[PDB]
Amino acid sequence: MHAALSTEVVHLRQRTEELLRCNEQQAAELETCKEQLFQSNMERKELHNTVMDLRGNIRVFCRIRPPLESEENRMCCTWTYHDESTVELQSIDGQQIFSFDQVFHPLSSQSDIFEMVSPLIQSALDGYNICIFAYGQTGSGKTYTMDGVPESVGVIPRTVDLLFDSIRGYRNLGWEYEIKATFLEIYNEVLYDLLSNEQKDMEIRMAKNNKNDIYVSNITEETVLDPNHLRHLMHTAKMNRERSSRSHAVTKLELIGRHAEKQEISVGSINLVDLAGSESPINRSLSELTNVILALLQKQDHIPYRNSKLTHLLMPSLGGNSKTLMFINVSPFQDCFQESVKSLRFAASVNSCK
Amino acid sequence: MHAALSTEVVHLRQRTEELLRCNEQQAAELETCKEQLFQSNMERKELHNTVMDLRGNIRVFCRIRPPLESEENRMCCTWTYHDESTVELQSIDAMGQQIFSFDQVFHPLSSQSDIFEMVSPLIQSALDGYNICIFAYGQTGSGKTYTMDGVPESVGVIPRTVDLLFDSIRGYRNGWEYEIKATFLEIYNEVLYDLLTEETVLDPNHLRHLMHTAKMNRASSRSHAVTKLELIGRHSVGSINLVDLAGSESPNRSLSELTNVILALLQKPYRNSKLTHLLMPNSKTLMFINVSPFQDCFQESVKSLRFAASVNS
Ligand SMILES: Nc1ncnc2c1ncn2[C@@H]1O[C@H](COP(=O)(O)OP(=O)(O)O)[C@@H](O)[C@H]1O
Ligand SMILES: Nc1ncnc2c1ncn2[C@@H]1O[C@H](COP(=O)(O)OP(=O)(O)O)[C@@H](O)[C@H]1O
Ligand SMILES: [Mg+2]
Ligand SMILES: [Mg+2]
Repeated sequence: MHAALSTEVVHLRQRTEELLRCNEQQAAELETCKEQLFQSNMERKELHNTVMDLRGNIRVFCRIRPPLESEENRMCCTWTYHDESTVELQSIDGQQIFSFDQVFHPLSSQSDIFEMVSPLIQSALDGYNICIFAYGQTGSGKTYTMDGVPESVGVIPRTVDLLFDSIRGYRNLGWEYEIKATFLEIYNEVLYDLLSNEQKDMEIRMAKNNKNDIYVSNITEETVLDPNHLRHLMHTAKMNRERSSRSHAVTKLELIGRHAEKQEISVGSINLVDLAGSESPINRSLSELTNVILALLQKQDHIPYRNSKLTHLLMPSLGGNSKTLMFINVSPFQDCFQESVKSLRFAASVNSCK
Repeated sequence: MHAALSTEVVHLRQRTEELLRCNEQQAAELETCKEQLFQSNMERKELHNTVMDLRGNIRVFCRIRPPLESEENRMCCTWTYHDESTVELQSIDAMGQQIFSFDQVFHPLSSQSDIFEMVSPLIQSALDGYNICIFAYGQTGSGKTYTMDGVPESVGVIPRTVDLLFDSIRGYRNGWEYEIKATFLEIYNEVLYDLLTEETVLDPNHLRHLMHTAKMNRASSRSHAVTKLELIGRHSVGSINLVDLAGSESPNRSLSELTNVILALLQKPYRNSKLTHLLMPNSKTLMFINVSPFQDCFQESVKSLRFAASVNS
């Protein structure tokens, strides 16, 4: 029937028009709602950075680890908690008393450490560069603090979990993030790619599009596909890892946020560093690191970032906007007393610079 | 013909279903977008509270009122906003402070709800144990009373606190109970009048009554309406103080002395005033700066803003 179809047409043209009109309203609500979300996040980002700056752009923390079941009779020096931020030790045989942004004691969980770190993962997604360092003599807690242990995982694994949850969320704002992972060791001034097997030679060079950012030649830079992929690379890296005690390990995650609708990008790094041991027998990098950090604090003209591989590697995450956490790991025992004191005296130098 | 318009109906069945799916994805996107916007704005407000906590015990907000029903003919000065917290006004006829930074600047279209939203945080602090002073400053005509008390149709801050403040306490009685010594008083010329003599409260509606009492029982408007709300709790001593002040315009010694007194505190001198003693606040205080958008209130606004600025020092 022709009248049937003539009717269906006339009816579809009515419908088609009410939809076309409705879709134009939705679109126009979307456009402004899209605009107010972008701006609101811009504002949330700035309020966040301000809270980080008020707490301090570089912050030092202490963590005395528990004793080991193994040696239930290494004598521990006398530890005394003057407050939540101040700590003192005495040898068994002046006063050794040190202030920090926070002191973590032997029953502080991994979770508790991460609480100091998780806010900075956001700073990295907002486009800032972050350094988390673990410092102190061998035995003192560094590896346990950064990598940790399957039963109680450390900073790095927690960072990854938060990174994927956070990235999932960001899609709802139009941001498509991409992580670039790299793992490397540093020994006697030479870099080693822990994702490679071939022995190759890698130098640190100025970037393509920013003379202040850094570029490492001939390193494996993996674009993470999902957590499973990262999990694999993590595992792999641990595999290729008294040399280990004198090697610095740097895990780096470069967050690369593209917002196509607005054509803005947001790139921030995370630099997770299991430093080498602070014990007197590193000769170059570890000493230069400590100078570089202290110089930052004193607001000095020029800074010898290029006097060492490590300070060169981390240069774009040490000046200016970057934020920096430093976890001083310490062993409670008496035979570590003098070395523990050396460790803690960097805390003294740090806040000696105000 | 049968061929022709059978082609047509198919083509339209496509555009129809095609547009319906696109209407569908839009619908969803919008629902998502609004959720996220809500969520982003909440985090923003929580950070904004943190920032004000960590940097001092004294917040300053500025509210510009919209022109009144009966004032379409009135000439407005030019208002320029740079930030959520930065505002500038220029005279209409084309040296010194002309652009001011506060903790928040509220537009003429700011609801009584949005204003209170920013004070909410300080209320719960009082339960926690602190003394809160909420001042309203400005020239007569500006917004002090409207903002503080409000009007039966769109309630102000003083009432709104009550709502939240009970929402709070039912949460606390869940091994903690709270007594609420209330207080209401005015100040004309150094004279300590009443408005009811403190009266302990035991009900949500009980307030709204004596709240309604003092209101009508109150009054020209060149007098301070203080309103203590002392709170104690036993298993948390504290207070809330809410103040609508006398006009800030040209002659009120108490105000010029209120000013003097605050230069001292921020600078870490009383009570030369009467209000100043009464309010002896370890105490988070907030201040509203009400301002009129009109060109004949220009210099007076600049008086208020420049005063608000010095406060931020
Ligand atoms: N917070 C802690 N809780 C329990 N065990 C810890 C803690 N910190 C370190 N350890 C243990 O102490 C030892 C110290 O080595 P580790 O800190 O992992 O590397 P490094 O000694 O090079 O800093 C490890 O065997 C680890 O099991
Ligand atoms: N945000 C606002 N929205 C609408 N009207 C307002 C607003 N603020 C003040 N007004 C009106 O402007 C007038 C100014 O008086 P008001 O500010 O309430 O008392 P005071 O001048 O003592 O501060 C009132 O009539 C009030 O209703
Ligand atoms: Mg180690
Ligand atoms: Mg009034």
